[PDB]
Amino acid sequence: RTTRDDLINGNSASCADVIFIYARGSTETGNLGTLGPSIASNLESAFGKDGVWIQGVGGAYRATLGDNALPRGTSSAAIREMLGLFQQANTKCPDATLIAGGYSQGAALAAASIEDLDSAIRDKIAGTVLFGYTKNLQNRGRIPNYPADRTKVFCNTGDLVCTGSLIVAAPHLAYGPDARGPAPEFLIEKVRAVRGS
Repeated sequence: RTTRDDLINGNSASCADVIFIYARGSTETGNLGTLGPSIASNLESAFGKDGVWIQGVGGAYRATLGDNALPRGTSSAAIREMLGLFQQANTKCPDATLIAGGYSQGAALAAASIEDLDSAIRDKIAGTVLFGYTKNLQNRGRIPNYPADRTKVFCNTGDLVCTGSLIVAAPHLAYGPDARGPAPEFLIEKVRAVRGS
Protein backbone atom coordinates (compact mmCIF):
# COMPACT_ATOMS: atom_id res chain seq x y z
CA ARG A 1 0.00 0.00 0.00
CA THR A 2 1.42 3.43 1.02
CA THR A 3 4.56 2.16 2.75
CA ARG A 4 7.24 0.21 0.89
CA ASP A 5 10.71 -0.46 2.28
CA ASP A 6 11.88 -3.11 -0.15
CA LEU A 7 15.46 -1.88 -0.31
CA ILE A 8 15.88 -1.55 3.46
CA ASN A 9 14.20 -4.95 4.03
CA GLY A 10 15.66 -6.77 1.03
CA ASN A 11 18.35 -9.47 1.13
CA SER A 12 21.59 -8.46 -0.54
CA ALA A 13 22.19 -12.00 -1.62
CA SER A 14 18.99 -11.76 -3.64
CA CYS A 15 19.01 -8.23 -5.07
CA ALA A 16 16.42 -7.05 -7.48
CA ASP A 17 17.49 -6.00 -10.98
CA VAL A 18 15.71 -2.64 -10.67
CA ILE A 19 15.37 -0.39 -7.61
CA PHE A 20 12.87 2.50 -7.55
CA ILE A 21 13.30 5.29 -4.99
CA TYR A 22 10.32 7.64 -4.66
CA ALA A 23 9.54 10.76 -2.62
CA ARG A 24 5.94 11.72 -1.73
CA GLY A 25 4.24 15.11 -1.69
CA SER A 26 3.56 17.41 1.21
CA THR A 27 1.32 16.06 3.98
CA GLU A 28 1.04 12.66 2.27
CA THR A 29 0.93 9.35 4.13
CA GLY A 30 3.32 6.46 4.39
CA ASN A 31 6.41 6.82 2.29
CA LEU A 32 4.66 6.59 -1.12
CA GLY A 33 1.64 8.88 -0.70
CA THR A 34 -1.07 9.10 -3.34
CA LEU A 35 0.84 8.49 -6.59
CA GLY A 36 3.58 6.09 -5.63
CA PRO A 37 1.44 2.93 -5.25
CA SER A 38 0.11 3.31 -8.80
CA ILE A 39 3.61 3.56 -10.23
CA ALA A 40 4.77 0.61 -8.13
CA SER A 41 2.02 -1.76 -9.27
CA ASN A 42 2.89 -1.10 -12.92
CA LEU A 43 6.62 -1.63 -12.31
CA GLU A 44 5.85 -4.97 -10.60
CA SER A 45 3.79 -6.03 -13.62
CA ALA A 46 6.69 -5.28 -16.00
CA PHE A 47 9.62 -6.67 -13.98
CA GLY A 48 7.93 -9.19 -11.69
CA LYS A 49 7.54 -8.84 -7.93
CA ASP A 50 11.00 -10.21 -7.37
CA GLY A 51 12.60 -8.13 -10.16
CA VAL A 52 11.94 -4.69 -8.73
CA TRP A 53 12.33 -3.21 -5.27
CA ILE A 54 10.10 -0.28 -4.35
CA GLN A 55 11.49 2.10 -1.70
CA GLY A 56 9.82 5.27 -0.49
CA VAL A 57 11.69 8.07 1.21
CA GLY A 58 10.72 7.88 4.89
CA GLY A 59 12.89 8.52 7.92
CA ALA A 60 13.73 12.17 8.30
CA TYR A 61 11.55 13.18 5.33
CA ARG A 62 8.40 14.40 7.05
CA ALA A 63 6.91 16.06 3.97
CA THR A 64 6.13 19.23 5.90
CA LEU A 65 4.30 21.81 3.77
CA GLY A 66 6.29 24.78 5.01
CA ASP A 67 9.56 23.28 3.89
CA ASN A 68 8.57 24.07 0.30
CA ALA A 69 9.75 27.65 1.09
CA LEU A 70 13.28 26.63 2.05
CA PRO A 71 16.09 27.26 -0.47
CA ARG A 72 16.07 23.94 -2.24
CA GLY A 73 12.33 23.41 -1.85
CA THR A 74 12.78 20.90 0.98
CA SER A 75 14.87 20.43 4.13
CA SER A 76 18.50 19.50 4.39
CA ALA A 77 17.59 16.54 6.58
CA ALA A 78 15.29 15.19 3.85
CA ILE A 79 18.04 15.48 1.22
CA ARG A 80 20.37 13.52 3.50
CA GLU A 81 17.73 10.78 3.87
CA MET A 82 17.26 10.38 0.12
CA LEU A 83 21.05 10.52 -0.55
CA GLY A 84 21.46 7.74 2.02
CA LEU A 85 18.96 5.53 0.21
CA PHE A 86 20.77 5.94 -3.11
CA GLN A 87 24.03 5.08 -1.32
CA GLN A 88 22.40 2.00 0.29
CA ALA A 89 21.18 0.84 -3.13
CA ASN A 90 24.66 1.24 -4.59
CA THR A 91 26.27 -0.75 -1.78
CA LYS A 92 23.69 -3.50 -1.33
CA CYS A 93 23.04 -4.07 -5.01
CA PRO A 94 25.85 -2.72 -7.17
CA ASP A 95 24.56 -4.20 -10.40
CA ALA A 96 20.96 -2.97 -10.08
CA THR A 97 19.59 -0.29 -12.40
CA LEU A 98 18.13 2.63 -10.44
CA ILE A 99 15.02 4.69 -11.24
CA ALA A 100 13.57 7.58 -9.23
CA GLY A 101 10.62 9.87 -8.87
CA GLY A 102 8.82 12.41 -6.78
CA TYR A 103 5.68 14.51 -6.47
CA SER A 104 5.44 18.18 -5.33
CA GLN A 105 7.97 18.71 -2.49
CA GLY A 106 9.12 15.19 -3.27
CA ALA A 107 10.02 16.32 -6.81
CA ALA A 108 12.16 19.11 -5.36
CA LEU A 109 13.72 16.55 -3.02
CA ALA A 110 14.49 14.13 -5.87
CA ALA A 111 16.06 16.93 -7.88
CA ALA A 112 18.22 18.21 -5.01
CA SER A 113 19.37 14.73 -4.03
CA ILE A 114 20.30 13.80 -7.60
CA GLU A 115 22.21 17.10 -7.99
CA ASP A 116 24.25 16.31 -4.86
CA LEU A 117 24.84 12.59 -5.50
CA ASP A 118 28.22 11.20 -6.33
CA SER A 119 28.41 11.06 -10.01
CA ALA A 120 29.06 7.33 -10.24
CA ILE A 121 25.73 6.62 -8.48
CA ARG A 122 23.79 9.35 -10.32
CA ASP A 123 24.85 7.79 -13.58
CA LYS A 124 23.10 4.52 -12.59
CA ILE A 125 19.68 6.27 -12.44
CA ALA A 126 18.26 5.30 -15.85
CA GLY A 127 15.21 7.58 -15.58
CA THR A 128 13.49 10.01 -13.23
CA VAL A 129 9.85 11.17 -13.23
CA LEU A 130 8.75 14.41 -11.55
CA PHE A 131 5.09 15.38 -10.98
CA GLY A 132 4.08 18.90 -9.97
CA TYR A 133 7.73 19.93 -9.96
CA THR A 134 8.00 22.94 -7.63
CA LYS A 135 11.37 23.99 -9.12
CA ASN A 136 10.26 23.59 -12.75
CA LEU A 137 10.56 27.27 -13.70
CA GLN A 138 13.67 27.89 -11.61
CA ASN A 139 15.54 24.89 -13.03
CA ARG A 140 14.13 25.33 -16.57
CA GLY A 141 12.53 21.89 -16.51
CA ARG A 142 15.76 20.04 -15.66
CA ILE A 143 17.44 18.28 -12.78
CA PRO A 144 20.87 19.86 -12.34
CA ASN A 145 23.72 17.60 -13.42
CA TYR A 146 21.35 15.03 -14.91
CA PRO A 147 20.57 14.47 -18.63
CA ALA A 148 17.32 15.70 -20.14
CA ASP A 149 16.80 12.44 -22.05
CA ARG A 150 16.54 10.58 -18.70
CA THR A 151 14.11 13.15 -17.21
CA LYS A 152 10.32 13.35 -17.61
CA VAL A 153 8.39 16.23 -16.01
CA PHE A 154 4.59 16.18 -15.62
CA CYS A 155 3.41 19.76 -15.04
CA ASN A 156 -0.30 20.42 -15.64
CA THR A 157 -1.59 23.65 -17.13
CA GLY A 158 -2.75 25.76 -14.23
CA ASP A 159 -0.50 24.01 -11.68
CA LEU A 160 0.97 27.18 -10.23
CA VAL A 161 3.91 25.43 -8.64
CA CYS A 162 5.26 24.71 -12.12
CA THR A 163 5.32 28.46 -12.95
CA GLY A 164 7.21 29.72 -9.92
CA SER A 165 4.57 29.99 -7.20
CA LEU A 166 3.86 28.00 -4.06
CA ILE A 167 0.06 28.20 -4.29
CA VAL A 168 -1.76 24.86 -4.45
CA ALA A 169 -4.58 24.87 -7.02
CA ALA A 170 -6.76 22.02 -8.32
CA PRO A 171 -4.44 20.99 -11.19
CA HIS A 172 -1.72 20.18 -8.65
CA LEU A 173 -3.96 17.35 -7.38
CA ALA A 174 -4.64 15.93 -10.85
CA TYR A 175 -1.64 13.66 -11.60
CA GLY A 176 -3.38 10.31 -11.07
CA PRO A 177 -3.68 9.42 -14.77
CA ASP A 178 0.00 10.24 -15.34
CA ALA A 179 1.01 7.96 -12.46
CA ARG A 180 -1.09 5.10 -13.91
CA GLY A 181 0.18 5.33 -17.48
CA PRO A 182 2.83 7.63 -18.96
CA ALA A 183 5.09 7.77 -15.87
CA PRO A 184 5.60 4.01 -15.47
CA GLU A 185 5.72 3.71 -19.25
CA PHE A 186 8.69 6.09 -19.35
CA LEU A 187 10.51 4.41 -16.48
CA ILE A 188 10.08 0.92 -18.03
CA GLU A 189 11.33 2.19 -21.40
CA LYS A 190 14.42 3.77 -19.85
CA VAL A 191 15.30 0.62 -17.91
CA ARG A 192 14.86 -1.57 -21.00
CA ALA A 193 17.03 0.81 -23.02
CA VAL A 194 20.03 -0.05 -20.83
CA ARG A 195 19.21 -3.58 -19.63
CA GLY A 196 17.73 -5.00 -22.77
CA SER A 197 14.80 -7.43 -22.79
